[PDB]
Amino acid sequence: IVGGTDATLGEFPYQLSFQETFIGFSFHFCGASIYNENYAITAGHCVYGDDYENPSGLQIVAGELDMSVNEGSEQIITVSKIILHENFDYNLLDNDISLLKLSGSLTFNDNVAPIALPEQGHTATGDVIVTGWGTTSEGGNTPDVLQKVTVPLVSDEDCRADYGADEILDSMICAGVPEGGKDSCQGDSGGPLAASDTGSTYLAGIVSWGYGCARPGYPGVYTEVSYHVDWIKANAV
Amino acid sequence: RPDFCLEPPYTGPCKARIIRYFYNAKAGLCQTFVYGGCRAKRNNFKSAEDCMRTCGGA
Ligand SMILES: [Ca+2]
Ligand SMILES: [Ca+2]
Repeated sequence: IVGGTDATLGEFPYQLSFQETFIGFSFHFCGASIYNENYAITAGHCVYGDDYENPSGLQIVAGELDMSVNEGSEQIITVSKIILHENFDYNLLDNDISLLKLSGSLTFNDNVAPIALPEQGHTATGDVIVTGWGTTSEGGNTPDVLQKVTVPLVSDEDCRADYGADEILDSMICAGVPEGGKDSCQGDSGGPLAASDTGSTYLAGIVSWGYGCARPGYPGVYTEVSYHVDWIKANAV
Repeated sequence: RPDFCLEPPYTGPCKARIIRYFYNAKAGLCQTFVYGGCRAKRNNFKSAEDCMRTCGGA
């Protein structure tokens, strides 16, 4: 997250760190969001090429905030199966979404809880909150403490005026300020973009891609969850 | 070694932080870099061993 501020424990209980596991340590490479006690939502390119049915050396961490300290809230659970969208297109980044089935159940509390989905087809509006442990500058370092940033959503047509008409699909949503400086970056992929235009917090987007990070006129691009609500419910079984 | 081994490393537009290897011809070394998760070029390997086997010697 570029141009953001530190989060606090309990502020984003749905945020997950998606990690590769080794003997003695693990490595955060993507974010993810809690859907239910057994399932997380992440981007498709976060898992593309993995052994989907028998994934090894992968885990999610819930209740995480500061990776430099054990705060007692952390729940670490390995991923047992990956469900990549059957129509995922690696070159176009179409249907850039996947589900992670966990080998155990998360316990929900003040620090760990699911995020609600929008209704299928619903269009998000206004300011949204993107969070994660991605780099804090383009090609930079990653923070120990979870970052948050608030950015206005951008319409498809405006986003297409920035990137090109065929480069932004209908099922993508964009977010960022025109002067730049606020964006998601490498290591934030798969993480949550949260909207609140309905009077409640819900998952509007999944961090996907962009031209660099936080560049003027190039807002971040996200997988638009409202296009995949039916898909999630059908596959998170 | 293949000419693609001489190309600079390419993170791409996606925003994962996946550690991959690339052959650095100037240094004459396989080195780590951040891959974003999509649009990989050929000088992009999942291990140092893969990198050395592919881009190692002339
Ligand atoms: Ca911690
Ligand atoms: Ca859209």
